Amino acid sequence: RDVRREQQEIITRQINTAPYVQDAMMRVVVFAQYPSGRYKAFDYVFPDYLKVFLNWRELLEGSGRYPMGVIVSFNGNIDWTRARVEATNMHGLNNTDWREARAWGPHVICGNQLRKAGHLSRAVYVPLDEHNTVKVLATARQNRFNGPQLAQTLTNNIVCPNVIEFNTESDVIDYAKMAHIAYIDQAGLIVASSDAYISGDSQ
Amino acid sequence: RDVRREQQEIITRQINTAPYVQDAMMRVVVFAQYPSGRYKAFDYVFPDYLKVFLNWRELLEGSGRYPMGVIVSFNGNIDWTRARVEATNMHGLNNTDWREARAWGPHVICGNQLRKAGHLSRAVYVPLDEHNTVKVLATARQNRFNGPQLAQTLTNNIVCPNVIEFNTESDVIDYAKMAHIAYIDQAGLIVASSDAYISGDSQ
Amino acid sequence: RDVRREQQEIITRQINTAPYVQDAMMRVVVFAQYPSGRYKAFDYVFPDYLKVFLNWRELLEGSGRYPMGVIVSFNGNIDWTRARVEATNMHGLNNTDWREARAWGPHVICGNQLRKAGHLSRAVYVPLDEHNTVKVLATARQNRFNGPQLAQTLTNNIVCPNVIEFNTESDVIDYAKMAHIAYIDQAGLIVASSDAYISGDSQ
Repeated sequence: RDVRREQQEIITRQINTAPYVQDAMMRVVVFAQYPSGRYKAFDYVFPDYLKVFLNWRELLEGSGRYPMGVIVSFNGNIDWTRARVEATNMHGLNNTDWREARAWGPHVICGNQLRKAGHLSRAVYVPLDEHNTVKVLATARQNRFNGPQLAQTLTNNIVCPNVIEFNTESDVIDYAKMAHIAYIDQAGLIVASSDAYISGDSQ
Repeated sequence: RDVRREQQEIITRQINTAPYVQDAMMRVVVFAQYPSGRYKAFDYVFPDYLKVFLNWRELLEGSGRYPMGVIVSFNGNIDWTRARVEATNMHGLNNTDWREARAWGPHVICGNQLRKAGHLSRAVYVPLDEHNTVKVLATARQNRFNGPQLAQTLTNNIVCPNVIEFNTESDVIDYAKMAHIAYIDQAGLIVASSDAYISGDSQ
Repeated sequence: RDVRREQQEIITRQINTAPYVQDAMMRVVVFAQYPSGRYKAFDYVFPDYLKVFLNWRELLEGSGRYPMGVIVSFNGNIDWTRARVEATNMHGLNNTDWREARAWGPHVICGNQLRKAGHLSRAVYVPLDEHNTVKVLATARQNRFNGPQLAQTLTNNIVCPNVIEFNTESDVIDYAKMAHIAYIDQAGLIVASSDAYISGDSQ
């Protein structure tokens, strides 16, 4: 009877389900917070996998200040059992002595450290101190990494980075809402999500 | 009898055939055209595959102007059935809503949209508007992407980018001729090619 | 009896052996030497493989001078049979004519051209002239590149680059000693190494 409603329901479902298709895009954003109240975002869209290393100079604010921390926003059909973040030293090392450092540290940020912001999204806050660097790994949920599919995955995976400067958190927040990505505001509230709702937050 | 001629013929053939050897170099160039009449070239040489994303700030002219469009020049033993280009939005997305965007769009630039500039070369003009971004994919013609060869291909593939600024199209044109790469001049003529001719354009 | 000594011996061994674990970090550094007496270092840490192309503008000193040459320092569980360096032209080509250029040149720098600086380290000096570019390849000693392991290797390999400016060679030298990496001083002496010694250079 109410096919107008049914169609809108299917559209909502479609939006929530499209990211699970094999060549769907994923979106990871690293929001850097500065004492000034300003933010800088490193926004990555990618279809298969993302490996990020933000060096200490990239993390600096225009004024030259280092960030208090980052909000790392994971969005899409990401394998949550392998999604991870760690704050390394100025050299990108998780042990001061490189001879005993590894690809990832024994206390890498993962598991339930990533907060649920919807079925499509996780977010985590990571405090930083001076000269810290940031590493992020996100991979598509399995396999495109097996045997013959690995070839297409390698050549198909074009990571598209953007760096965005925000004057205030309000700008970050509205950016996140309109980009449909998880964000955690300064009070710790989840104020943006990838999940589409047919009536918004009506309940 | 005329072995001097035969040898020159073999040299011509060798030049035209060398790019088809498995570890041969390929060359893709993105020529950005600005209203000023100036051009900027993103010149990539690579042995196996190339994935390019040019962000909106990279595409800007020194003055700060955005390009009218790009000429994408494909050269070498490229798989023409998979070679492609697309103009994405400022975020590198082919759908404004990332949740319904994909690795490549439903109308990606490919097939006979790429103009033949010789057996070794294709070229295509792509008009751009403000904040557009550019994505290019080029892969070596099959397999180096199969099973055990994929390992060497991954580690062997060092993409060597150069960014070159030109004052006038004449500079672009002579650059393309001497670099043996396809280029399409402002009148739409193919004025450069990778194909070697023993007597030049003598017919 | 002397378990204090034994433990220190095991610690020394552990430091020397840790880099051979499958997810251990490797470290490659390209030290650029300028006529000014200043140096610039491109310092890479990575777990699986490293592909480097330093373009001519990256190689320039702040003043705008080109380097006299580079010291390439290889450290870790590197496959010394495949480790290599070459100085290409401004375009990253090992043949002026790209149609006859290849992934690596017929006289690529490898084998015993790399000087032994310990069981963990090799180093080589490479003179450069204006507009030369530099290519480096280093891979973990086998296999993580075979079949099903290639997937993890691809996603696990986050290369962490740092660019460091030094005022004098003395600064470079002490940097190399404290970073436990091979370096060859201006007299040609090996003055730094990754190898840990329980009593230092006491013999």
